[PDB]
Amino acid sequence: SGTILIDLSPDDKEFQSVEEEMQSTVREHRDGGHAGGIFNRYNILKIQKVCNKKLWERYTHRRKEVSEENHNHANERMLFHGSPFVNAIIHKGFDERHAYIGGMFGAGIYFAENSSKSNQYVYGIGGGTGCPVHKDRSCYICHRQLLFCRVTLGKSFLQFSMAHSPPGHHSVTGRPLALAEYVIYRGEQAYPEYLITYQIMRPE
Ligand SMILES: CCOc1ccc(-c2nnc([C@H]3C[C@H](NC(=O)c4ccc5ncccc5n4)C3)n2-c2ccccc2F)nc1
Ligand SMILES: [Zn+2]
Repeated sequence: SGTILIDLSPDDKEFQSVEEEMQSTVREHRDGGHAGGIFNRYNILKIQKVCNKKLWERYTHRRKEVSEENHNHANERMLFHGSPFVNAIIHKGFDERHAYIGGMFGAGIYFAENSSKSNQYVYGIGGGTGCPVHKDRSCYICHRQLLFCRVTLGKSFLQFSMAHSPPGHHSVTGRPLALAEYVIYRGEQAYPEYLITYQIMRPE
């Protein structure tokens, strides 16, 4: 793998920018923290810029194609991604071939504009078994990782609660509190720009 991490200084505005987006986009969930745990804030341990030429070229190339298919606009968004496969993703890239076939929006790659949403998917679907060490979805000890990714949404189909994008579309926007999820069915419509290492913070 030709993938490379840049540790960002916490005084670095680029860090603070992602730091802020992460903290500010937290919300009260339907769950009551059953999936991602109980917290109002994160402990932000490490933000690393992911650098990989093969993956950057794969993305921009697709981004161009999509623009041409969508009135010369990529419809590019910074979105959080949670999943068990973050360590794989930063090396091999996002890969649709590992999508969960029984998602509410079919076999795609789910993003969110709310850190606290993506957080839910970190230890699997609906938080899964929780952390590997304590089997606790609300673990304040075990360090978690999210991705803050450049995502090419293109022309996004609006759905509510499938295998590819609907015809003439590049992404799906859902809203099942209604919060926004986003789905792609092609790994190269997303680049994982920042690797965020963090804990959820116990409130009091
Ligand atoms: C309420 C149900 O809601 C959701 C929300 C999000 C997702 C989701 N979104 N993305 C994923 C992951 C599959 C995709 N995986 C990769 O890009 C990838 C890339 C390289 C890999 N290499 C080795 C092994 C696995 C690898 N996986 C990201 N997943 C995902 C897929 C399978 C299991 C868990 C997941 F979160 N699925 C369902
Ligand atoms: Zn734990």
